[PDB]
Amino acid sequence: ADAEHVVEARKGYFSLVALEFGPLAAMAKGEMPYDAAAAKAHASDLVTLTKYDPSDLYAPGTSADDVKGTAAKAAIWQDADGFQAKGMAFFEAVAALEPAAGAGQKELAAAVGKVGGTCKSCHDDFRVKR
Amino acid sequence: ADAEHVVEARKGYFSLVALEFGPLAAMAKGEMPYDAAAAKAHASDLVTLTKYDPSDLYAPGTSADDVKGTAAKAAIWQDADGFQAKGMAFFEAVAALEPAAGAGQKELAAAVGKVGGTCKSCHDDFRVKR
Ligand code: HEC
Ligand code: HEC
Repeated sequence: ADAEHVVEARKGYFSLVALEFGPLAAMAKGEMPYDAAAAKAHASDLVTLTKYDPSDLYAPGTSADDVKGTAAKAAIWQDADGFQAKGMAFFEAVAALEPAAGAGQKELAAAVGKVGGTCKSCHDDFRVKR
Repeated sequence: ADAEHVVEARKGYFSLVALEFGPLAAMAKGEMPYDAAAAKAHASDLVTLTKYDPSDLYAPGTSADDVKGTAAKAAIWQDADGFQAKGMAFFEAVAALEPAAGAGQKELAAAVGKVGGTCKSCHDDFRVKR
């Protein structure tokens, strides 16, 4: 598709991830009361998102070196193996997030912490900083 | 969280739907060669998107009457029954595209036609003509 379109989709993808992770983080932090049903609901939605195959999102020539409006580093394409590894770590942390969701604030907080680490670890090597 | 993030995720969700439907429509139009594997791949991602529960995308007070940058009509919330109806029509049509996607160009075109009808049916009633 056109580069602009791929970029819009890629950012949209992370917008959804952020939308569903947001209330889990809020609850882990104590900003928002713990609600096990709400927690499980967001958690399961996040699992669906990780099931989606994001290949089309990473069309060659759509890095920050190529088009504006994106924060995806060229590194993503030069290190396909490091990228799938950070993706896999995320997918696994999210899987663990499900059972934890309904077992208490302290457990959800622990699980959320692991997921959060995966967000950052990816950003660190593959997202431009500003 | 705030309207602006709900708005970006909703638009993001449709950007992904469009990204995956795009190659299916081009193949059906004869604008790109029929490739059964690729068709199957895009179809299956579309199925995964229809599984994502979109409830959080439709937070009250996020229609075009409320915030700028959205094309979602207040009608979505006024006619929740009819909206759900349009959504299911889309869900079902997408479910029928999967097996057809790799059965041939004519089969794929017919099925993509059905899906296409659902996109526009929902847009006619619930999306601002912008
Ligand atoms: C790598 C495999 C990543 C994982 C795991 C996470 N994110 Fe990330 N993200 C990644 C990239 C390459 C980008 C840039 C996208 C672009 O093209 O610019 C992002 C971006 C985001 C953003 C910004 C979205 C926007 O509107 O522009 C958010 C809010 C975001 N990411 C959040 C996020 C969270 C909450 C994660 C864990 C639950 C997470 N990401 C993981 C790469 C990767
Ligand atoms: C209702 C049940 C819909 C279905 C079925 C389809 N779409 Fe739609 N779409 C709908 C709404 C309410 C909106 C507005 C969202 C907003 O908040 O503005 C949209 C928007 C789009 C867009 C624009 C996305 C953007 O970046 O702003 C596209 C490209 C789009 N929709 C495509 C699309 C396709 C290809 C569909 C069928 C396969 C389809 N949509 C179905 C509502 C509904």
